[PDB]
Amino acid sequence: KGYVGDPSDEYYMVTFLSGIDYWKYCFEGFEDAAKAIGVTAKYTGQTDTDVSGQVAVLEQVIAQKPKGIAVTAVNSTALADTINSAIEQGISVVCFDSDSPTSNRSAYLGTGNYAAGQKAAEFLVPLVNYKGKIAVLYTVGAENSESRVQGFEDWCKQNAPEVSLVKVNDAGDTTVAADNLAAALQANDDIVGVFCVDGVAGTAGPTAVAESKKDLRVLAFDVDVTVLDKVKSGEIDGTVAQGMYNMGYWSLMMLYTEANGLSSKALPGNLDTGVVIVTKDNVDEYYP
Repeated sequence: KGYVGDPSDEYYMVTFLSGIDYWKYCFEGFEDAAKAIGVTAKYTGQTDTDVSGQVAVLEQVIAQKPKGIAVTAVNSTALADTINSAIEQGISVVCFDSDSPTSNRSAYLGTGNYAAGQKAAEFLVPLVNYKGKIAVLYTVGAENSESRVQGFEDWCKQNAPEVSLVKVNDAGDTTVAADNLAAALQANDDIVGVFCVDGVAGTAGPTAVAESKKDLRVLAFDVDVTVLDKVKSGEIDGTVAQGMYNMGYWSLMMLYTEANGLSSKALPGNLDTGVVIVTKDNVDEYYP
């Protein structure tokens, strides 16, 4: 038995908010991984963010007895126990997008958030010519947001010494975010750029900049249709797209390799699927 697989070996991509466009980019790689090893790729998940619901839908995925599940967990600790029972009954499970690291999953395939911040700084800082202040709008307390800010700030400290940052909390709310960004622009007249780290920031960010009536360089995150339209119209300069296709593509490679055993050692633990800066040159490639 090599990589020529059987369409009878079922492999699930278990998600939350199954209907949103984000998972379409991921499953397109998951169902492209299965386009050559030729195994069965199914796409299921809970339609909402409910933790109780996600535990229930993966128990039914486990009930269908698959050789391997690529699952993104709603929480870092909620799917802890339900995924261990799966492994105890001969199921190979990796995690993509959102990881359950305290679990016994074999590998994680997702964005290196610290590295993602460095790449975002590699693009935004030259736009402001390596000088001035850059406002960073992020959710204080969110692990990935803090890692993106740290990578951003660290890149600036090593490569753009004349650049300083002002940290602005969005508090996971668009109304509070736009207010905090408005006050930041009022107190700091040397602000030349705005990095929107999360979704909430990608919404209240441009609004507080437009009301400011200041011409600043804005970089958002992810590929929401609202953000993509701002990139095409020229309201913002770009957005950071996660390697969603890579998350689905390489998840089945590790899952199948573990399912049968075509590698003598355990799989690599972490794959950084990277980020791509979406500008006017490539924004058409990311529209749903």
